Amino acid sequence: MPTTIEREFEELDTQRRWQPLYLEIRNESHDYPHRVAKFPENRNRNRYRDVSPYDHSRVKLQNAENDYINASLVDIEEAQRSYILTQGPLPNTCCHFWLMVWQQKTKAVVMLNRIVEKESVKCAQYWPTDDQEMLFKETGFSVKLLSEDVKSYYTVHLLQLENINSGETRTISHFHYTTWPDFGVPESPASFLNFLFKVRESGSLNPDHGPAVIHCSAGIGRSGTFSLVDTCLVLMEKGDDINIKQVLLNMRKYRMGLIQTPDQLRFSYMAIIEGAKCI
Ligand SMILES: CC1(C)C[C@@H](Nc2cccc(-c3sc(C(=O)O)c(OCC(=O)O)c3Cl)c2)CCN1S(=O)(=O)Cc1cccc(NC(=O)CN2CCC(c3ccc4c(c3)oc(=O)n4[C@@H]3CCC(=O)NC3=O)CC2)c1
Ligand code: NA
Repeated sequence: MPTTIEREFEELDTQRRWQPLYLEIRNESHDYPHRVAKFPENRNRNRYRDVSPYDHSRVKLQNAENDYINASLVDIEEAQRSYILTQGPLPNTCCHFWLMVWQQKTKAVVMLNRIVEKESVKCAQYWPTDDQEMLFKETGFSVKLLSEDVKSYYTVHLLQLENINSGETRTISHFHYTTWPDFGVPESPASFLNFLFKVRESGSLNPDHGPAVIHCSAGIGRSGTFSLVDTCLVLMEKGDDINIKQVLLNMRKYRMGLIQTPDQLRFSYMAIIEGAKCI
């Protein structure tokens, strides 16, 4: 017998109402202060003028004269899973990015974009593609590529993150989804879910390590799609009955504009329906 979400999907797909449902979510989303993002000193720390962390959820860089990074802590209590969503780092904010990864005790970075997409640069090359050490002098960190695992539609890089100021080093799993087009969707729910399950298997979404860092270019479209599916499946695994629109609206209180297109919203539902079948 069809589930509630399955029946919802069927009616939206047969009446072609994804586009109206998406606009309803934009209309029902709540705006919050995001004033720090607008300080003149933070102008060069934002990739997109219209995409800003909220002041009540932004990740703060500790012990820094300027604590600002365009990154949001998304903390759904019912899920007992918190994530950081951030933009693709700029050349001048790669140093802040790794500082945040260190301070947050992050174990996994999930990167959903390619560096160059639709004839523009979406993200700085913030990790070594070769054996040379990548140095971030502004915050005192160095990154080395230890190993790579190239799969058919994604690559996992094992990165060694060195805090030069404390001597300590940590291994970071860098999960690079290389087949997710900008403003588009993954090739299939199955391939998306296989990737999500591999991120989960690394234990890097558990409450024992720090929050995983998810990013694309703006940190809201593909990153929001990936987060909505992961959060809804986590809530479904706990046995609580969810409404996808309400979960997305709740997640939008932590970071504005999660899910950029009706097709992305549609894909979320599809992946959640397929994920529920595994559960
Ligand atoms: C963030 C943005 C800006 C991002 C933009 N996209 C975008 C931009 C830039 C780059 C990119 C890129 S570039 C890129 C790449 O790769 O290149 C990417 O990546 C791609 C990939 O990855 O695929 C991406 Cl992505 C994309 C899309 C849009 N949003 S947005 O939608 O979120 C904005 C937003 C934010 C927050 C919230 C809301 N919505 C509301 O506020 C609705 N309001 C709610 C209250 C309601 C009310 C008001 C008074 C009322 C009332 C109800 O009730 C009452 O009583 N009252 C009063 C009370 C007082 C009184 O006395 N009487 C009354 O009646 C009205 C409606 C909207
Ligand atoms: Na599938």
